[PDB]
Amino acid sequence: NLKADPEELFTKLEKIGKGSFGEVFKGIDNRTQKVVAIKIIDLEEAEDEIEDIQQEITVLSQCDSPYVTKYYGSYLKDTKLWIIMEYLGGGSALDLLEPGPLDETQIATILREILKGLDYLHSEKKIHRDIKAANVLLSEHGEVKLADFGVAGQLTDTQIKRNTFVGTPFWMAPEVIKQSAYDSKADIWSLGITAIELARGEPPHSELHPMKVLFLIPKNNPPTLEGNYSKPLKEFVEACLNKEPSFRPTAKELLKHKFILRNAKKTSYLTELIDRYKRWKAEQ
Ligand SMILES: COc1cc(Nc2c(C#N)cnc3cc(OCCCN4CCN(C)CC4)c(OC)cc23)c(Cl)cc1Cl
Repeated sequence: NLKADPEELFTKLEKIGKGSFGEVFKGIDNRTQKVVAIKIIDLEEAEDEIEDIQQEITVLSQCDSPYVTKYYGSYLKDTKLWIIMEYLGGGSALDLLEPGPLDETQIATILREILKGLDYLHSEKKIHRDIKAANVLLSEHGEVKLADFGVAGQLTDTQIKRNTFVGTPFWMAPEVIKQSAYDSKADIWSLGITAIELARGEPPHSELHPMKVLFLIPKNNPPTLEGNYSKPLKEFVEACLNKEPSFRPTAKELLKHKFILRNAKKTSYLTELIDRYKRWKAEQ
């Protein structure tokens, strides 16, 4: 279902990010003048990565949610692949953390929107597998969406569990590290680590080497949120960070958690965080 001739429909503007698979560019939909994000992958400097690229695009093309980065299409241009997504100008939740701490209203608001994305994803039998603040993107007006489906997985009727070692070590669930059969409950663990990350600025063990973390997480007791935080926020985290995945709540259940219900407000209030980052970055 790939398409061709991207530059007929889109204008490529300036570079805004890179991994080393390919680079991400700002761009324009010349049919609407909406701004988009364009990822270009030289299909040559990657080889093993080709199958993971194909899976990512598949997952993206099948998602239709206001809580998941909208996918425009994938375009072939000679040796290059262009992946076109909506542009989100507010930066990531991680960016928003850089100038300083969040309050519990902002934390609950962000967590609630992530939970709506996870509920959508999990209802579609998809697992994100790399939930973390850096993969939570915001519009300039504070809309919050899940991004970066580079390791997302799909459950089917013949495959009701996954086994693959993927994720970012600090955020990974213990059953994923063990490469046991796991499912969407793994995203709920990662969400718990993410809530600590939103609260503390960093996930547990963040000063350790990622490889060391891979043996610590299955053995150690689960992280808890320590410090002067509300009881419901601490219990939200604790609920998520159960070593036994069937004891973790679903995303749907967490949307009704006391911490969420008591503290989450309108996403438009998150523009304050967006302004704060812009001010912070400018004077950097
Ligand atoms: C296209 O394909 C993909 C793109 C992405 N990533 C992004 C998506 C998406 N989706 C959307 N929006 C993004 C916006 C970004 O920048 C907003 C920052 C505001 N300004 C930038 C310019 N400066 C000078 C002023 C401040 C951004 O930066 C790296 C990455 C974004 C992912 Cl994660 C996966 C795939 Cl496949």
